[PDB]
Amino acid sequence: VPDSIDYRKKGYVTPVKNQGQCGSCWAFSSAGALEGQLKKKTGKLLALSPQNLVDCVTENYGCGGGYMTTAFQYVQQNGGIDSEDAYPYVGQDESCMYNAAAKAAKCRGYREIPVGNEKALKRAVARVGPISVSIDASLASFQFYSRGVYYDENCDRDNVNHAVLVVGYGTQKGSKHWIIKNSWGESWGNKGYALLARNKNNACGITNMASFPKM
Repeated sequence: VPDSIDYRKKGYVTPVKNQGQCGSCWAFSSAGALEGQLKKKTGKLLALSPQNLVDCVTENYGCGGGYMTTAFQYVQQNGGIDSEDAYPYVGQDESCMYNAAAKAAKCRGYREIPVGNEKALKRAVARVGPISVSIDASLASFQFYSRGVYYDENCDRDNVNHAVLVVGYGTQKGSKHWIIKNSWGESWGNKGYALLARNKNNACGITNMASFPKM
C-alpha cells in the first residue's frame, strides 16, 4: 500500500460539477464512486448520471439529501444507472426517467467502512479506488477553503451533513491528508478539490459514512 495515491492521475475521476441550490451531494458522491469502479473494471471513464439518482432513489429525498448506500442499492435493484449524457443534471426534483437502453453501469451491492477506522479507509482507497464519504461541511472555514490541509477543531467528528468523494491521500508539508472532490463547482476550493486532515483523530468525521459499490 503506497504512501500516496491520486486517482485523478489514474483517469478514475470525472470533471468537477456544481450541484447548485440542490442538496444532491450524495448523488454526485455515489455517481463518482460508481465512476471510479466502472473505470477500474472496464478501463473506460464515462460520466454517470447523478440526476438519475435524485429522481429515482425514492428512499432518499432528492434535492433534500440522502444516503449513498441508498443509491448503490438502488442501482443494484434497478439493474443500472444512466450516463450523464442520456440523463443530464438539472438541479431540481422530477419524476423518474430512467431509460434502460441508456444503462451505462451496474452495481452488485456495497461495502461500508468501519466507523472511525482511518487505516481501513486508507486501505480501501489504495486497493479499491475512490470512496464515498460524508463530512461536516457547515463551518465557514470549509465553505471558504482554498488551499492547504484543512483542519478546524470545531469540526463535528460526530454529526455529518455533506457528501464528498475520496479520490486519494498523501502528505504535504508534513501533514497527512485526504484528497476529496466536492460538488460546489471549480470556483470552490482548489479547483473543486480539498485536502483534509488525515490521522488527526477522524477530523470532520470522515469515516462515519464511508462506502463504495461492488462491481
